[PDB]
Parts: sequence; structure tokens; C-alpha cells
Amino acid sequence: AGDCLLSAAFIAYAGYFDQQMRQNLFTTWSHHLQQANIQFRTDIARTEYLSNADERLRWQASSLPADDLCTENAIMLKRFNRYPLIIDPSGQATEFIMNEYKDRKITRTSFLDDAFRKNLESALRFGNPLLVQDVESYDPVLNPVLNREVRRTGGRVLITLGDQDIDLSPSFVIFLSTRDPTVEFPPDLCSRVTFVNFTVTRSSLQSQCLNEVLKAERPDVDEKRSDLLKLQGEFQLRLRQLEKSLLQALNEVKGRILDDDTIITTLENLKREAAEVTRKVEETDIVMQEVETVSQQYLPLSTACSSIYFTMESLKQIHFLYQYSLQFFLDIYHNVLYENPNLKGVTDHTQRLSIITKDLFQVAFNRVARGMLHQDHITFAMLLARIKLKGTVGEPTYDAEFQHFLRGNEIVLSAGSTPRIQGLTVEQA
Amino acid sequence: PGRKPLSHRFLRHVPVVYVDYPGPASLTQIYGTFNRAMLRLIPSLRTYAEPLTAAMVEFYTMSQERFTQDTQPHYIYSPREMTRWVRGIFEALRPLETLPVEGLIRIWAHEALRLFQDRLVEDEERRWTDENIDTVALKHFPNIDREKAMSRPILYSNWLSKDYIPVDQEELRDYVKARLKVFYEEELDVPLVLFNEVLDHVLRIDRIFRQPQGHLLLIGVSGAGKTTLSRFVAWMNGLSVYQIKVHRKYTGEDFDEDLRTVLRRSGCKNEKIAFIMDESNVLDSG
Amino acid sequence: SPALFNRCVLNWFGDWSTEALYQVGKEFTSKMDLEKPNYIVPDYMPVVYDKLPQPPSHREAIVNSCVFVHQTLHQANARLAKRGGRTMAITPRHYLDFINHYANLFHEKRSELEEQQMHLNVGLRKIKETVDQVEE
Ligand SMILES: Nc1ncnc2c1ncn2[C@@H]1O[C@H](COP(=O)(O)OP(=O)(O)O)[C@@H](O)[C@H]1O
Repeated sequence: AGDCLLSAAFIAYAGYFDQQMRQNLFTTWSHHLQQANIQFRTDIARTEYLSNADERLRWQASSLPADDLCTENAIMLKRFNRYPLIIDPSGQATEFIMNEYKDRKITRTSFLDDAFRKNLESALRFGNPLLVQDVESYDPVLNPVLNREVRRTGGRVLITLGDQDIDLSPSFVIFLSTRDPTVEFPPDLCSRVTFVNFTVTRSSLQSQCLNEVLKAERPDVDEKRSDLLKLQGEFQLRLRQLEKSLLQALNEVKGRILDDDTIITTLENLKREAAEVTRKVEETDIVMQEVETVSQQYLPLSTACSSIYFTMESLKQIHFLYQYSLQFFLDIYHNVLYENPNLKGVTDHTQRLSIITKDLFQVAFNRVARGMLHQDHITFAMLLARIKLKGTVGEPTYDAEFQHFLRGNEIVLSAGSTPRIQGLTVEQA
Repeated sequence: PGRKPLSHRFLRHVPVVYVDYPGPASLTQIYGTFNRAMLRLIPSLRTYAEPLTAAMVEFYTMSQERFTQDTQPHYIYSPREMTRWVRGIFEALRPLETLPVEGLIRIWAHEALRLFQDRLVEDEERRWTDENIDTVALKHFPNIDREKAMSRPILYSNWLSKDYIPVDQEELRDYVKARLKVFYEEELDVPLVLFNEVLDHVLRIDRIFRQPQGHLLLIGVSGAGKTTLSRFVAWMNGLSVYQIKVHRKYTGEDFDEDLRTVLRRSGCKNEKIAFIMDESNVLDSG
Repeated sequence: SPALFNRCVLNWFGDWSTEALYQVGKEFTSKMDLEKPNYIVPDYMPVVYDKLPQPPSHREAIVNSCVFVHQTLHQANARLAKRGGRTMAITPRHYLDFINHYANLFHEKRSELEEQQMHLNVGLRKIKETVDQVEE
């Protein structure tokens, strides 16, 4: 009951919120169920509880990125009551949702075109999925299908659109999709949709960078964490499947002693597999502690990555020419992780981390400054200096000094400005 | 809002005067005339006509002193509230006969709650209004014994018995649970659970539907259940529901046409109409 | 519009109160099996002030948790609007969808667990039969 409640609250409420807000919401809910002694499985992961491996692989083959945020959102689109409203700065989500619904001939349209009604009821008749973009200029005759009103008369479901009456065909789903992250929907439309947010933020990008580091630098930590995720659902399903194979083989053989060798090999393999699972279970929390330690070791680098990238996007404020995309930073990051001459023969993990951090700063500055005005080079250098200062340990934050340096020089202290010594001038004084 | 100043070239010809809300003496005279006309149905309460008006005028007065448009935009008061008050009491007294003053003030307080108390937002204002109703009733009528104002339920419904009588809260809860049962069976398969304030608002909607009044305005968050309760109460009282399905290329002449359709279907044919529409149906000020 | 707000009778139908939310939680979760005799009664967690029993049971504790999570989303939107903004309002329809998801997923997971347990029992009985066979 507890884990089911947590998962339902996540898939029904925790939409439109970035990863940190969803995680805080889940933590608050789990803390309350701990206060209520409601037995929910500890440290549960919603990515694979609501979905076994098969559809994860299908989504990956359906042009979906491997982010935890995108995985949870694919969960939300998979299991929904109110028709989703996809929010995505990029086109990854729309491509994924079309590739997922190719067999059932999903169609493309938008609110702006004059043919939206026509293919709307055309998809309503044959049960065709319908994706529609540009939700900003919302269309009111979409209301009675969002409310899912059903006028079932005479042993058959009906629906009303305008002055028309239409037969509501089963297996019909509509996916609303938008392009602009910063839009304010009205509450009437907000209530009828399950918001799915694909906007990348500091939290999401931090998660991607940390996962990529764990995959690249320490594949053993990555495999251990992956085994932890599969431990809850995937290993048990494999175990049940191969048990069913054992039962089928026993039935076909009928328990002959002559075939006892082939069956005993299977049962010994079974016992070994079970011993492996139990060993993972008995060593679970050690693995959790080790993964936590490694994640804390590599935590500042991911924060630096997110800060650098969001600094790159903020660079458009200085000049219209400093437009940078997430793909640019991802390419920078891939080049730093893999194509690094400085990691040709380095083996110490802490040394590798330090070299990656330093080379990431160097390469990011070098690529950005190559297409940036010379008068602006020192500004971005100072920005990266601030990022390292926030990321470095053993140093004070220097918040007051930097605040003065930045904006504290515009404060009202003109009173009592003594001329002092002849060297000091009025503005100097 | 939506009002534009007149051109000085045209204002020069036209004189204008400010007709403010009628003063306490004028309201007292007008609604005392209405009361004296009203209570001639039951001669047993003719002598309690002037004080009845005085109490309504006073209640209106301190309802206008507070609850300004600064507090809430919907916090507006006009003699329209008083005429609806008089009309509601008359509609309730229409079947009632040989009614003592007990019922007179009981329906007076019920209408006071249904006009100056359900439009409120916070609990403190609601309890202030209830306290003022009790205090005014005691002030103008202190010979009446205290069995009418301390009645906390103070709810009416024509559904039980045959005419408009005070009813018991649980005796009405069971009845409306049975009716809502039969309801969800006929249309709206989605189950509806009956809690306290939903019972309150279904009673208020029924009360507003029964009278020869024109409109019900429902204020609240989306998805809370205004439309479903309006449809359900219209189902009880046999009011047909006409919903307008607007769209992007919807135009004003369509609103004119379905408006005149509603008027003909309500006036030419005696069947009653509960015409329901929302903000999404409104696009322009026309 | 003051003219329209004055010309009719105005009724404030606000968002569902805590008692309303709690009653909806009970009535929409009645059909599921949430009876846990061995539920050790905890203390605190005031969310709804009228708990039907002073010691809550499993069903009532879980419905209390549902109304708590709805209140938690309300508080999260209030906080997010306070710091910056960019918040979409939550309506009781969200609560209805939450309860519907909880019910459907609870039935699905319970049913799959019963199916696995029944397959386990069938396997046990069949293996007992084949043990008898090899003994013979
Ligand atoms: N008292 C109630 N109990 C259960 N469900 C309700 C209740 N009131 C409203 N609903 C739900 O609200 C939905 C319709 O809401 P609606 O009346 O359209 O809200 P709004 O008036 O804000 O548009 C229905 O599906 C219904 O299940």
C-alpha cells in the first residue's frame, strides 16, 4: 500500500516539477508514511517499479534519451488518466512520442491550422492517436473529450463536439505538446491534463552529468548501481522465467533418472543464480554506502557542469551572438571525458577527477571564447573563476566581498567624504 | 470596467444626475410597502411588517459598511439583494398559512444566510454575519423566544413533504444520498460522494432554481464540482440543461441564436431551462 | 464586472476542505483491501482534525496520507510561487486522478502478486508429484 501510494502520488501530482522538486516531494511523502508506520519499501525507485526492462529498451529504441527525468516522464505518458500535456524546449519528446505510436498511425497537427477540427474527428472515428502542438492558444471544443464525458445510449458510447454528435472510438489517445517552457495555462486547462515537463534544469543536467561520469570513470560503481536497480524487479522476473523453463522441462522429461544429469545441471545453475541474488541482497546496503561515497566524491564536478552550462545560456544577455545550446556543452563534456590527452595513462581516480575538472574548465572557456568578443573574454574567465570558487573546498564563500565588488559600490555613503590626503581624490575618497 | 468616458462635445447637451443607492429611509419605505403587501396573505402577522423591514434594512446597512470591493470584487450590494430577499420570503410564505412569527423570522434568517452569507470567503466573516443576523433578530424582536436563531442547521427543502418547510439535516442527507444514487445511474457514471458543504451548495442551488429569478453565479476553483452539482440539481427539479460548445471560429451571432433558442424553448414552451456555461464559453465582452 | 456580480445571487464554492478530501478518500478507496490487523498504531501526524477513531487504523491512516500529500502539493505551489513563481494551480480533480491511479495500480500489483503466488503453489504441487514419482 505505501509504495503504491507513493508511486500514484508521483505519477498524478509530481508533474511539471523539476527533478529536485519531485525528489523533495517524494521524500516528504515517504517521511510522512514513516511517521504513519505505513509499510512502504525502503529507498524505492519509481523508474523500474512502474516498468520492467522490456519497455525501457523499447523507449530507448524509440529515440528517447537515457535521463532519469525522461524515463520518469515516459512512465507518466505510459500510465495516465488525464491526457498529457508535454512541455519540451527541444524536439526529443515529440520524436519519441511519434516513434512510439507509429504502428497505431499517430498524426501531427496544431491549434493554429484551420484543419485541426477535421483530423480531430478523423482520429476520433478510427481510434487514431492525435498529437497536437501550440497549446498556448487553447481551443475550447477540446473540453468535452478532456473531461472524458460519455453519453452511452443504446449499448454504445457517444460524445458531443459542438453541434455534432460523434461515436467515441476506443483506443483513442490525445497528447498535447508545447514548445515554450515559460507559459501560464489557465486553471480550467491545468486541471484536465497531467503535466509532463521535459525542460532541462540545473537538477536534471546535474543528474545527467553525474550518471555519465559514473558510467565513464568508474564502470564498476555504475554496474553495481545498475544491479541495485534491477534487484527490485528485473532479477526476480528472470528468476521466474527460468523457473518456468525448469518446470516445463521437468514436465516434458517426466522425471526420468536417465535424464537426471541434464535436469541436475539446470537445478545447480538455479541454485547458483539464487545464491547470487541472495548475496546481492545480503550486501545491498554496503553497495548503497559505496555508491553514496562515490557520488559524494564526484558531486562537485556535476554541480560545476550545470553551473557552466547555465552560464553559457546566460551569455546571451551580453550579446545576441552568444547563443549556445545544450548539445554544445554535451559535446564539450564528451570531449573532456573521453578524448582527453591528459588521461592517456592516468590511473588514480582522484587524480583523474582533478584532471577532468581542470580540462573541462579549460576546454569550455576555449570553445566559448573562440566565438566571443575579445572585450568579453575576461568576463567569462571571471565567471568560471566564481564557479571554481563555489566548487572548491577549504575556502570561504567570499559572498560579502564579491557582493561589494559587484553591486556594493553603488551604495549611499556620500556623507562624510573627507578629502583626506592629497593623493586621494574626491571619487577615490 | 468596460465603460468609456463620454465626449465633452456630447456631454455639453446632456445633463446628468447621480442616483445613488437609496438611503435608509427610502429603502425602509419601499420595502415596508413590499412587506405590507406581502404579509396580507396571512393576517396573523400584519403587525410585524414595519419591524421586519427595519431589521432587513439594518442588516443590509452593516452588510454594506464592511465587505467593500477592496476586500473582494464580488462583495457588492444593491437594493437588488433586498428585492430578492422579499421575493424569496414571499415565495416561501406563498404555501405557508396561519404561520406564527416563528416561521416568519425562521425564513427571514434563512434568506439572510442565503443572500449575505454564502457569498463570503473566510470563516470569520461568515460567523460575523451569522452573529449579526441573530443580534438583529433579537434587537427588533425581543419578545420571540430563542428557538429559531440558535437552530444551527436552519435548512429548507421542498423535496420532503409537499411545500416549503424546514427539514432535518440527516433526514435530508439520506434522501439526497438516495436521489444521487438514482442520479449517477442515469447519466454521470463517475461516482459522487456526498459530504457536508456539497449538501449545502446543492440546497442553495435548489433554492435559487425554485424562485422566479434569473441567474446563478458560482465562484470557485476549477474541477471542484460546480457544473456537476448544477446539472444534478437541475435533474431533481426537472430543468433541462443546455450547454454551449464554443470553439475557435465561434462568433457572436451563434450566441445570439442559441440565446433566442433558449428563450423560445423556455417561454413559448413551459418546460424550465437551466442554461449552463463557463468562462471558456465567453470570449468577448459582447 | 460589478454589474454582473450584483445582478444575481453569488455562491462561494471553494476548494474542497480537509474533511471533504478525507471523505472522498474513504469513499473512492472502499473497494480495495487495506485491512491490516497487525497495524501498530503510531502517534502524531495531524492532518484531518476529525479522525473517526482516536487510534487510527490502516485504511484511515492511508486516506490521511492521501489528504496529506494533497496538502503537501498545495504547500509546494505556495512556496514555489513565493520564491519566483511559475506555478500551475491544483484542483480537486487532481485528487480524484491521484485516487484513481492509486486504486488501479494497487489492484494491478495485488493481482500480479496473487498470480505469481498461485503459480508458485502450482509449481510446488507439481514438484511434490514428481518427487513421489521418482520415489516410486
Ligand atoms: N462531490 C463530488 N464527488 C465526487 N466527484 C466529484 C464531486 N464533484 C465533482 N466531482 C468530479 O468533478 C468532475 C467534473 O467537474 P466539473 O463539474 O467539470 O468541475 P468545474 O465545474 O470546476 O468545471 C466529475 O468527473 C466528478 O467526478
